[PDB]
Amino acid sequence: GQKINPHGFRLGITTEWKSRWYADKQYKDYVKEDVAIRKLLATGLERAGIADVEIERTRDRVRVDIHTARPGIVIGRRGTEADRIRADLEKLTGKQVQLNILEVKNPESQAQLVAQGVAEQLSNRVAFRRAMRKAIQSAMRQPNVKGIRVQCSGRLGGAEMSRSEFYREGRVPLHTLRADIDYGLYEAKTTFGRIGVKVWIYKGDIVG
Amino acid sequence: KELEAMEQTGGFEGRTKKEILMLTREKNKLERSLGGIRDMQKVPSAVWVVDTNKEHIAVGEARKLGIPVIAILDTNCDPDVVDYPIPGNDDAIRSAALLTKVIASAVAEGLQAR
RNA sequence: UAAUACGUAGGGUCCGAGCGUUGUCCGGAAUUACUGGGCGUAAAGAGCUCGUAGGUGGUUUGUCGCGUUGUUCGUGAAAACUCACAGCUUAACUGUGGGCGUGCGGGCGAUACGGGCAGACUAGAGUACUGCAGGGGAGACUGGAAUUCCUGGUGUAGCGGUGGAAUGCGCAGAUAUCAGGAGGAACACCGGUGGCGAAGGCGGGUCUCUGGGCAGUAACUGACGCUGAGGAGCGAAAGCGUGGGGAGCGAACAGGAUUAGAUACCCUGGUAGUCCACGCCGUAAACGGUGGGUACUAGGUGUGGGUUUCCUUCCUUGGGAUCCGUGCCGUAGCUAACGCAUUAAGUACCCCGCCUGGGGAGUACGGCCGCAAGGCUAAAACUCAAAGGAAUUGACGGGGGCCCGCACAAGCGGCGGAGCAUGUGGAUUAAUUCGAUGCAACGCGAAGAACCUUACCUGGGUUUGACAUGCACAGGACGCCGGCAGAGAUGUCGGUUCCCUUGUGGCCUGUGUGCAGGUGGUGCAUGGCUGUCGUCAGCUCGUGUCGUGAGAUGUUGGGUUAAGUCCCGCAACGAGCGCAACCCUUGUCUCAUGUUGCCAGCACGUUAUGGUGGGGACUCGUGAGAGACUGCCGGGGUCAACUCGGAGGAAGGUGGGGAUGACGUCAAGUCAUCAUGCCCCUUAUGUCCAGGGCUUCACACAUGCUACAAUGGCCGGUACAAAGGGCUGCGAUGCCGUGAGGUGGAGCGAAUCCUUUCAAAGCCGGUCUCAGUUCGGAUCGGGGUCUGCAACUCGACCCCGUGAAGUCGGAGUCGCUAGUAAUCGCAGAUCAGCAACGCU
Repeated sequence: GQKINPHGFRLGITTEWKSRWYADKQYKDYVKEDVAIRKLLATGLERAGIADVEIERTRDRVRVDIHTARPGIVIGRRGTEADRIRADLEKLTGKQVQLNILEVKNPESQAQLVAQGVAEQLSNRVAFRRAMRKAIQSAMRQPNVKGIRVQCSGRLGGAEMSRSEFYREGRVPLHTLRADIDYGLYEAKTTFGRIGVKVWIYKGDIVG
Repeated sequence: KELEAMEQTGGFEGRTKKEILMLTREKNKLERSLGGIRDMQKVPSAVWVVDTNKEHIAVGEARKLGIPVIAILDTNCDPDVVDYPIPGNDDAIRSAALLTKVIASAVAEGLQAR
């Protein structure tokens, strides 16, 4: 409890809900539906990384949305994997799945995608130095990355130690309430054990 | 450039009034500090040095390259290492009026004979 | 138990007929430093001087050729070493011919340099003459104050001692006071980065005897000089010997006192000794921790001594210039750096001392000296892998300066005292499941342990399983509804015996194969999450300048602040993560907004009442914006901030409380919320089952409440809050029960309805009249209710009788600065019902 999530703290104001609906008796039901949904999704497809997963419910319609910069890996090209997705979602019984798949605009200012890519790089066989450094470079050369902080931790490089060393650049005032912040916490496999990664991306302010 | 163009653009009370006080402070401090790199751009030419006794600490900053350091000498300082002294008198207003127009003369005629 | 450092596997490097180990010697090792080192602090300058042997030596003329230097002969056996060859199938090996064979004896040539010889010179050196100081020493004699003590006077009951007291001195006449007298050490102010001396060291005064030093002339002699192994002499205080003397001080010693004990610091007394004479020893932080001597090598600066021209009155820190001696600042230069820097730790030669890792040890043995104490020279075995010097960051400090926090002070209520309500410790135990451990745990993981949970124990079944999936082989039905054996697990009859469409499948029956699972271990393998110092004001980076480097600077110094918030002058300029602030709630107002709630202005019901139409006017519930911004006043203030009292306001000087955890430590905690690297179970530490436990208690620790009463106990009567909860549920009125409770269901997914039109303190009337009590309620024996299939370990609740401890709490501690504390009650997440008096 050293630093709570900026997404979870600005949720009331600046960042927005990932599952919009209204329910009174069906609330418990919809949440257990939702978690079984997202779990079967991640258990099915893991090779290209999900950027966001959003859900909405209506009288009878159900609108599940999935952001990922690499659609062709994720989706059925002919319709194979997307129909497989509708199959799983009909077992779980959303009953009207208007599956609007989307690719994001900036894969390097999408916090979760960047952390997942670096995590994959680590998990394969690689060190963390060049990955972290190039991540900073790749993010910061683009327009909107005003400040970043990339925080890698684990038995880094096999050093049998609980370590924590990070590389940042720019401006990351998490206390600037009005400003949009994007957070990503992603844990990656490794031969030795599990590594954690966190990333904060600052973005301008918001006036309104 | 950013600061000056902000106060030129004229957007003030869309932010805090005390912040306008502080921006004027910023330009006041940056004006007692900064005249010439507004125009420099030219990897400067290392020449006219002042007040060796009081600020001996400038010996390390300027000479490092040995491209001439140049002044009217100080009466009793660490003298002859650096390339170009000029004897003279340090104190008096009148003497300074004279040297001031003398530099005005030499600089203007050097400009003209460019 | 997870090793690239152990043994073995494969593999690879190195070498090869050898490969590794051992033993010694050289090198590396500038680690005995002639080539080629050092002594301020790292090991190292004798305690300081005189001086023998010795080493070293100013200028010049002339001379010898001893050194030295040049060539030639003689010589340096041969073999060796190396160059050029020849040959042994080349090479190894052999021979030929050279160079060296590093030095030696004779002659010859040179004389600059060293030396010897014969001189000379005057800069060094000493002397001479005249001045100049000065606690320089030794002896003789002598002075005043002051302390104690003996005589006497006044005189009274304490005096002395400390942080505080008592031993002690007095009460036989103290201390205090005053005159006189006795006495023997040390000399206040002068007196100090201040003079003298080789050094130790030297100051009351006068005399006498003596010594060195500085300056001026530089008349005089003419290199006589410098150093110095040994040696001799001198040498603080303490100690030794003989004699005298002894006021004060004072080790030892004695007593009081603090103390865990104080052989110590404190106090009261006090012996030697300190004092003089004459003989000793010969040590010290005998320290400028820098051996002596001579010269060159920027200055500025006080201050002491003697000469002397200039302004000269010519009386003067006058000023200038020279000589000597002394302290501070400062370049070059040097140094590991610290720091020295004309009084050198730099610049070069002369002489000497001295060092070669620490410890053992400056010790032992032997010797010299010593009356003794003991000093000097001075090792080894053996052992350690470092001992050490200088500076930096951090922390720490019973060192300091400046500051804030209910940190203490102030004022209140508690703990510790009794009762029980729960959470732990220890011990019982067949089982009392595990973890959490001062601050930061103990009403913790729990937000509800009877079975369930539950992980633990007795007993029973299970073993590819309580639930899946990948394979194929044998399946077409599989379940479900009732029956029997059964604590239940579990096995067994009666009824269900499919839809695909010929290829197979939903499905489940088995067989095993992949297995599937763990609350089994490592939280010091990890991630994630979280508390903590600490919501304390800081913690870092860029590029630079400084430093050989660790690192510094910025971020130091003033004003100033809730704070690294801000201003001013500076090797720093700039910035970020922080502190502030846009978030929520509350605090005020303008407009709208009209029910499921208000209801002033109006008309209608009247037993319960806004209850119904009617007004959205005040309230108002929900939203948007202005309002605090030192906003303006004038006196203070680097005129900057920073404040001081104002108006106006609903609020005013970060309105208040909230949310928010800079980098990281405590290897903080959780492998049992979860995730997971590695190790283990598998016929079982898995797993299905009923019973029991986690609530055992001769005790301890902690958290709280209920009490020890008249501000209180009891009956009755009267009015108001906020606030939320609700459907296979909240439950109203009526009536019956003592009362928990009850058929029953009005109305209700709910500003309405259950939620008495929502309460308890409090108010009014009266009794109890200060006591184990109408306080207090434990504790038990019985009469009973609800839910749950089931109230014994083990549930809450009413009623009857029950009536215990407790008469204001110990050393210390805990929480609190305003709508706070103390008190009354309500509501609820979890939850069927509960220990919930907890938590919110």
